Amino acid sequence: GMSQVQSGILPEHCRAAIWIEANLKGDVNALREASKIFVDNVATFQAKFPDAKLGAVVAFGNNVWRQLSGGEGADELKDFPVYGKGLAPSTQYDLLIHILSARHEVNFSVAQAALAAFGDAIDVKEEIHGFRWVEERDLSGFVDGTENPAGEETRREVAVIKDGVDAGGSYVFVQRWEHNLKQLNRMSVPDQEMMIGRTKDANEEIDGDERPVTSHLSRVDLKEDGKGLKIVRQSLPYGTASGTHGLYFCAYCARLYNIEQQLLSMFGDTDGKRDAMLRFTKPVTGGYYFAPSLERIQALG
Ligand code: HEM
Ligand SMILES: [Mg+2]
Repeated sequence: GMSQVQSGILPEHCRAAIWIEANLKGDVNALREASKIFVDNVATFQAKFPDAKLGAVVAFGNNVWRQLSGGEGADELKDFPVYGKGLAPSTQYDLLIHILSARHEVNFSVAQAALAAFGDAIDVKEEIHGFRWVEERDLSGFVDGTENPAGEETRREVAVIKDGVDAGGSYVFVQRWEHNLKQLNRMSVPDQEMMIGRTKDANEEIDGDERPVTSHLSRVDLKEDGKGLKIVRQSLPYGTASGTHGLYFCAYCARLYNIEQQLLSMFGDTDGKRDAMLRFTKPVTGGYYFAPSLERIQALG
């Protein structure tokens, strides 16, 4: 008489992921059977590829989740708003599929299964293939993940709703960034470090009173009476070397509040200052989704 978290929220150090963002084309009913088939497929792939350490998440946007849940729970869920009067654009869709594992080839089979399950009920808007880069660095050359919640216990505390109707569920935020590495390269390494808030090569934190308030760490390392507003990031680099490339940002949190506070900070809504990373990269998509517990996907009918 308890809830099980979907398999894709908690895994750490996965080398590869696939994110699919889509709109509902017909009657929302279509999503009930599809979602059950999809989590069943995931169980099948986990049985066939035990060494892939595969996980997946199916999450819903505000409008369709409100219909599927009958308005019960997910109290913080809302369409992704524009932040910074447009600095952060909004591309709220109806369905998010997040697949992550040690094997891209398995992720790809799982993605085809997802598409077969939902079929023509969805309009695919974005399909991004994430890959861990050398030393777990973002394409900018800075390590991404150092202060991310570590271990199943702490990641559950941060990401998974603890009781009531939503127990086992989580709020998800996705935002695709397009890096301009030419612009980044014009910056001296010390200027880059002051932009991030950590040294580039050795990845040492720069003290808060040494770095500008516009540094990334000064914008997102937030505390409320000493209590950090933590989130579980699953972001990964993506793209081609000669084409579009950047970071596919993805975060999970028991409370949408922690994510929103960091976005208001980054995009200038809190103190009128904005994140220094906007000097070389920009966000081009944005959405908020609710990841129900596995058993709630099983009580969809
Ligand atoms: C281009 C997009 C982004 C890049 C390249 C980026 C890069 C980084 C880097 C290099 C770090 C330091 C290492 C680490 O602790 O993980 C970091 C930390 C962090 N980022 Fe970002 N980030 C991006 C977007 C975002 C967004 C949109 C959010 C939240 C809405 C976010 C939240 C965080 C948090 C919470 C930390 C940990 C800070 C701490 O407690 O020290 N990041 N990011
Ligand atoms: Mg800190």
